[PDB]
Amino acid sequence: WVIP
Amino acid sequence: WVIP
Amino acid sequence: SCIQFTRHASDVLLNLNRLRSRDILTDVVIVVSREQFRAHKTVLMACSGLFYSIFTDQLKCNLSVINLDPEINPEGFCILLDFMYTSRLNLREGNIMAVMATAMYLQMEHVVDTCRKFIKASE
Amino acid sequence: SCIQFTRHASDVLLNLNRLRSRDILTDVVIVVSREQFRAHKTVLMACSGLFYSIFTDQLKCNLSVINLDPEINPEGFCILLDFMYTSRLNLREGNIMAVMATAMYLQMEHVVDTCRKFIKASE
Ligand SMILES: N#Cc1cnn2c(Nc3ccc4c(c3)CC(=O)N4)cc(Cl)nc12
Ligand SMILES: N#Cc1cnn2c(Nc3ccc4c(c3)CC(=O)N4)cc(Cl)nc12
Ligand SMILES: [Cl-]
Ligand SMILES: [Cl-]
Repeated sequence: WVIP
Repeated sequence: WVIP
Repeated sequence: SCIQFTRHASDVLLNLNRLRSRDILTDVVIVVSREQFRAHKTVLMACSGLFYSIFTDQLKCNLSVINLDPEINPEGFCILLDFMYTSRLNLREGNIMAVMATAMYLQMEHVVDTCRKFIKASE
Repeated sequence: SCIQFTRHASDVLLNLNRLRSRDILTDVVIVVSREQFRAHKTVLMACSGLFYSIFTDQLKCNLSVINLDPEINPEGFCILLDFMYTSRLNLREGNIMAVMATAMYLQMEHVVDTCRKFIKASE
């Protein structure tokens, strides 16, 4: 999971 | 396009 | 000896979400209490262990309407349906419990994982 | 404020290809000369300007069989259909002309681009  |  | 187009999978998913917004080739309505959500069975199966089980069933595969358990929160389902079609999860303090419970029911393991990690950090 | 799961789009596409291999929820047969190819209309539209035009047409959207132009090479179509479902393109010296002509007909601009660049390097 990432900060887009 | 890339070499997978 | 194949070559690969990096953005292809993302481009496919963006067009599948465009089809959903325009209601093109949607073949099922998911009923969550008083709310209805139109979707493509193939996308639902691709994202969820629950829908994969439902739509491989020789009788349920032909149903145009699927009713979810009355305990399922419509907003939680909406957030997860948006995630299925975009890879983006609108996870907030006010919705995390409903999102995690819906993801457990839908058998969306990666979403359950992250909801668990976000709750653990707040305790 | 969304979070994003990096591998989600690739995971969706892998499951759509699994559905194609098992012939689950395929809703169209593409006829290329003596050969037949089963596929999902939604995936075809998501990958090709030609299929996007065909399946948004109020009459053609309901067809279970689509016949392509007799000039279209079945192997070229097979390679492009595999690309649609996997992001991988089996581009070879022996098939590049057929792949490029099929990609132009199917309106798959990124494939046309690369076929052009690979031919230019050999001249
Ligand atoms: N054919 C086919 C096919 C279509 N869909 N699909 C799967 N869909 C799925 C099943 C379980 C889970 C998820 C997705 C996300 C998750 O957390 N669990 C799996 C397989 Cl093994 N095959 C297929
Ligand atoms: N709704 C919808 C929807 C479904 N599919 N789709 C598009 N599919 C497409 C159209 C043209 C081209 C390609 C894909 C690859 C290419 O080279 N050209 C576009 C839009 Cl703007 N919208 C949609
Ligand atoms: Cl997931
Ligand atoms: Cl393309």
